[PDB]
Amino acid sequence: NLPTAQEVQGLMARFIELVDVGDIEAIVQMYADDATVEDPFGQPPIHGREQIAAFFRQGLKVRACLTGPVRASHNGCGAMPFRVEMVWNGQPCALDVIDVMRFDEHGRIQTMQAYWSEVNLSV
Amino acid sequence: NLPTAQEVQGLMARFIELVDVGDIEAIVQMYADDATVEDPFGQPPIHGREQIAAFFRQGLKVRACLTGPVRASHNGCGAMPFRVEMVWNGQPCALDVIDVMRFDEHGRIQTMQAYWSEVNLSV
Repeated sequence: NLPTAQEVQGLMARFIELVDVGDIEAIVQMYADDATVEDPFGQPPIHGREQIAAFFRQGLKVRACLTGPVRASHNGCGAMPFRVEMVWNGQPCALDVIDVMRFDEHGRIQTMQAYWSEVNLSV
Repeated sequence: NLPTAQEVQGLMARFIELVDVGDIEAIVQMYADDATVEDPFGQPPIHGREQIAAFFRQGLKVRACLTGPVRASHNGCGAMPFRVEMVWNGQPCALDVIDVMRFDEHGRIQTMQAYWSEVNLSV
C-alpha cells in the first residue's frame, strides 16, 4: 500500500542504511523497476533499475548516516538530510545531501531527487 | 539572474532568518508574485503573494533555525533542514522541516515545498 508517514520514515532510513553497508542489490530492490533518479538534482535523470544499479555500483569505502530525522508526508513522500563519507583516490571526502523521495503504491521508490553541489562537498 | 548554487544558499538561509524574526512583508517579498507554496507537502497548494502573506501572518512567538547546511543545485534550486519552535495556546511546540525551493530568473521563490507531518511534531 502507499507508505504511511511512519512507513516512509522507515523506508528512507533503510535506504541510508543500505548505502552505508553498500548492498547494491538491496538498494536497487528498493526502487520501482522504472524509477527515475536525479542525483545531483539538476543533472539529467537516469531511468530503470539497470541504470540505477550501474549508478550505485559506480559510487559504491563509503559511509552514510542521517544527520537529522526523516521528514515524511501523508502522500507517500519524504525528505531526509544526511552525510556521505567516501574516498577519492586515497583521499577522504565528505558530502552533505538531502534526498527527496516519492514512493509508489507498492512501497517502492518511484522518483528520487538528491540535492547537493560542490558547495556541500569537502575533498 | 538565476541564482547560482552559492546564491541559493544565501537566499534560503535568508528565508529562515526572516521567519525567525517574523517579518511577514520581507518574507512575502522573497516570493514571485504568483508563487506556489505546498506546506505541508501533500496539502493543496496556495497561490500568489496575498495567499502566501495570509499564510505567514496566520503562522507568525516563533523561532526558526537551520539544523544543517543548505543543499544547493546549479539550476536555481535547493533544499534545507530546519527546526521551528512555536507556542500553541501557551504550549511550547517544535517541528522538524525540510524546505525545497525553486527560484526564478529574478532570484525570487517560484515554488516551495515543505516536508513534514505530525511525526516531526512535538507539542
